[PDB]
Amino acid sequence: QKVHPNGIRLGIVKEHTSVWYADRKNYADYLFADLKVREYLQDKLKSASVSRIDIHRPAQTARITIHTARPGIVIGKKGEDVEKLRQDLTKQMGVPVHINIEEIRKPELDAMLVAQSVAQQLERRVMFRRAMKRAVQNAMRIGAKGIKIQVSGRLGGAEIARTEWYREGRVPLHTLRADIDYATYEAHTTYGVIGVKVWIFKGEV
Amino acid sequence: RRRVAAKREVLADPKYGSQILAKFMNHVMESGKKAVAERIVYGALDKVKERGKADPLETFEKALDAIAPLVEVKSRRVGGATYQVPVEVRPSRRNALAMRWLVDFARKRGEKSMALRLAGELLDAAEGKGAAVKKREDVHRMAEANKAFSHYRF
Amino acid sequence: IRLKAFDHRLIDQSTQEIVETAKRTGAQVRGPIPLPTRKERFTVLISPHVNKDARDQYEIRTHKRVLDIVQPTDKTVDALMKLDLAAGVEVQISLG
Amino acid sequence: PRSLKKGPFIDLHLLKKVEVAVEKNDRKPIKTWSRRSMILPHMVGLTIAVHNGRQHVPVLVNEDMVGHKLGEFAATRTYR
Amino acid sequence: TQNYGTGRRKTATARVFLRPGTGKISINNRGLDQFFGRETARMVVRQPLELTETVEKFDIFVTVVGGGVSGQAGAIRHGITRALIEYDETLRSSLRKAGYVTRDAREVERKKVGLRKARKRPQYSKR
Amino acid sequence: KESMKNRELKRQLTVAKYAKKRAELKAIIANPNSSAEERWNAQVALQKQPRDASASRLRNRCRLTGRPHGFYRKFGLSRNKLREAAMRGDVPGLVKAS
RNA sequence: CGAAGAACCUUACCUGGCCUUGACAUGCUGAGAACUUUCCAGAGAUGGAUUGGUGCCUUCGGGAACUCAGACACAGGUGCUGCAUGGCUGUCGUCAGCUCGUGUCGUGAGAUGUUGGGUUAAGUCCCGUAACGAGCGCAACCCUUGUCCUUAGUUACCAGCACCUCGGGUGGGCACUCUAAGGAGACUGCCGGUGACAAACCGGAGGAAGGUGGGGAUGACGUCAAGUCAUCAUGGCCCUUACGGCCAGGGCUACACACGUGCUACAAUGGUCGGUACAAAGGGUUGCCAAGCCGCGAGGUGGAGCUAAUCCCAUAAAACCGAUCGUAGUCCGGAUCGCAGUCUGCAACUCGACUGCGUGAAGUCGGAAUCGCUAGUAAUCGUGAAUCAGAAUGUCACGGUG
Ligand SMILES: [Mg+2]
Ligand SMILES: [Mg+2]
Ligand SMILES: [Mg+2]
Repeated sequence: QKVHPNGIRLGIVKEHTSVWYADRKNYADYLFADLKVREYLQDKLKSASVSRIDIHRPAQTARITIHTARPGIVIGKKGEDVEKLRQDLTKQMGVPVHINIEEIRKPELDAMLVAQSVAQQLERRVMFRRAMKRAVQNAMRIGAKGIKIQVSGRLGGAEIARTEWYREGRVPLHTLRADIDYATYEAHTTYGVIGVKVWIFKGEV
Repeated sequence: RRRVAAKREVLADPKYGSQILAKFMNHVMESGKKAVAERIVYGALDKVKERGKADPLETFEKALDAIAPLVEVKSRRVGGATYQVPVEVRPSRRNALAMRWLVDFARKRGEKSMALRLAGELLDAAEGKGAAVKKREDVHRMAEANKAFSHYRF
Repeated sequence: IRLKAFDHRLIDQSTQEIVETAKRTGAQVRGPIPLPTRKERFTVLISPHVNKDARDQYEIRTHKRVLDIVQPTDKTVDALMKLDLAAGVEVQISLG
Repeated sequence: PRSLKKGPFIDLHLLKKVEVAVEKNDRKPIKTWSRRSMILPHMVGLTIAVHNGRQHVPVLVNEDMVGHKLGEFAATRTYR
Repeated sequence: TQNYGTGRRKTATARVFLRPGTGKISINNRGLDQFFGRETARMVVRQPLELTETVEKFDIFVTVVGGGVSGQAGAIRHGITRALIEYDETLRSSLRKAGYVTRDAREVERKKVGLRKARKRPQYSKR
Repeated sequence: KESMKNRELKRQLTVAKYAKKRAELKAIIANPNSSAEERWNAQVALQKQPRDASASRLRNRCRLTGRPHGFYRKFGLSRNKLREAAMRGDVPGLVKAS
């Protein structure tokens, strides 16, 4: 039901989050490094929200481009943390590591960034609907032509599994020509786990 | 049930030069064994040529006409009464019924040299004493008994 | 000289980068030669629970490309090898 | 099974406990959990307490048992 | 002289070389009788020649790759059709009516894997 | 379990530890020209070592999840973690196709 | 069916032996570098010797990395809750429907749009109409298959010239085939009739392809409090001298019985013997593992070539040609059992897969009932792969005849 909106469109619409070739003797060795690099990076950068972490492999060393909407927090006083993380990523990934940081101007048009803010809000015991009605509107004032956000979980109930379904604009899903962002960030409340889905729809083609 | 079904045509019998025999060979074939079925069909043909001086194609044509029926019952229920309607057989359908009955009663002949079973069935079909002709006449006699429901309650 | 890569937008665009820079230095280099491309299909199952009728089969390419010199008298291409290789181009030298 | 290129088989602890115990002849049963080892002409007439799975059952070794392994003489399931 | 045609039917690619001659007929450097052994293939390859009654006028040299007996025979028929068209481009109507120039696009339907055949399902016992 | 992930890591460590003496012992055995006397003492070396050194004892599990069943050696993931890691484009060259 | 592999290992279960800050994370105290010890006891866990090494940056004080011992917080739990949940999937169903902004009617739950005529795979479209528009869904956009053009010729090809041992085998050529990137091509586009002449319907030309050319992916709002707390994550409860751990065996493959799926057959459209023809797709420098060679055979030696149009896996089988079998529980059928071996594995008894000899069963087309399939379809015959030390009738993938 509702197959993942990124996997269906890799190519004509979207592209992979890591471009690198390895033989059969190193494919599983590089995948394990690359998958646990993201887990370490996201756990370290809980603040300074991270949306995309692209990993490219040029000739034999590395290449990484961390995306942050607040690059100043990561780059503190001329890369005090950039070099500190460059030193430590080599230990988990033996090849030497390059780090690059870009901006996410208009940060209210990324599914991961919106989901992280929603998860933060719902862990402050904020109303489950007032947060979303304003989160959709703030993202719709500038940029996207359509947004859907689904909030499924306890929602404060005793035995309840209701799902919020607020939508605005046009969000096709069977159109492969479209360009659709997607993210799934969970929230751990004092009781229940609430999952958040986002379908920020940018321009087609 | 929108009418979709088109017509797929198969007409190829080079080593004898016919059209009905290819369709008949398609009925003898099992599991796509066209090469095996072709020599059995020709195997039962050369035996007919050996038996009778006339060309076996005329014997096969006479056999088809002696097994192909004219009318047959059609069990359509009125919704409370099990009736049967004798319906005129379509001109295209009557050849297929004969070609299917012939092989079906040939398989149960119980002789040796399987081509001989079909050769004997074809020889009997030209006279009228064959099991296929008896089955044809049984259905014909049933049709007369069913003639009361030709158009009324049909 | 034979090259190996995985996309036609690097290997077939780097052929000009070698041909122009080698013919500039006097030595005559004929046009490049394509070779047949490898095509490996990887077929795997996609359904988490057993509904096997769902399918997904991939493909990985490996474009090959061969050059041919006429008069070996220039080491500029040997020096300009790091420039020629950009991201995924592997070059095995056969200086004819 | 167990091709003749690598012909015989006997666990090292069982071998050292039986070859030495042949010198001081049979006055006790041999308690051993191993069932994978064959019996040998050097071990004819001994008493082996093969592990059934919850207790050790005695085994009377005869000259006609050399080909078969110990575990064939110990049950696994009852079905009474 | 000589005309070229290419045939394709049931994953069987064939090269057909029409030449003037007396119908020697060579397929993979051996005779037609040595290639197709007592089957409909002998005439089905020969059918387009007799349709336009030019069997004796042309020598035919053939090279085949891929597929089986009937598929390769259909490939040679398609190749001979396309080569004969290229030589005498006026009998397109005659071969169109016979349906020889129409390439048979029926390829083996991919197995819906899990269904035992491309369409055969398990027996579906309802209880 | 986590203790189960732990105990199969030392299996791989022990398998990779010796990695040569067992190969030499098995090469001695496989030679038809080798003497039965040189084979019988070689049997002792294999058996007196701990049994958790052969590749047979090793059970290649999912690297991130540890599920024993549903593993592919062209990746390092389970049957159900591979789909989650692939739909997000982490795996290079892996798409949805027909 | 989770199981894309139960001899141990997987493994949770059972019978024993052995552990208590613990196999693992952080913080505290002390001692040694790490390492290598090739030995003994013991089922192993574990315990005790154990030649030997004394590192590394040094503010020369020591610090860091690892291993051993103590104690606290603790770690751990495949223990319960899927009716507390996240995530993922099945489902009606790839069925064509499901909703919303404004206006109107109705006191109101509502309804209008989304109803009427025609048409359509389709809420796909046309004409009317208190409705005017939009969203989800349908179609198209994506992948694959079928025609043509341009670019370029090695490991691919051999039209012209030589050569030849007559094999493109060799020089050589860049014509072509062949290969694979970039693009055109199909939109009822055009003609006749039908329709309100408006969607659309029926025929025709051309074209490789004709009426969404074929197939695949893509399943709306929701339902079953459907399944999963055992893949993972998590609220709450419980164990924490054991419901947590390590090691041996055994067990999950037991067995009067009934059920689902699958392969063999019961034969003469066939069984054997000896000739002979054509595939696609894929896997291989921790691997494929050739030739010669020894074996009745599974196989043993051997080491080439090989990182792939190069070398191997690799002989496709059904069909076709000649002989015999003469429908006989049999030159059918292979289950069962006895003996003898090869390969993998520390280890083939419970409990593996194959090879050699002998034995030869039930089975003569199968009740009520009941299922899959509309075209390269059903039917039947092969090939190679995923999981994998070994292990397929299931399952992964593509092809012959049809
Ligand atoms: Mg109907
Ligand atoms: Mg409706
Ligand atoms: Mg295997």
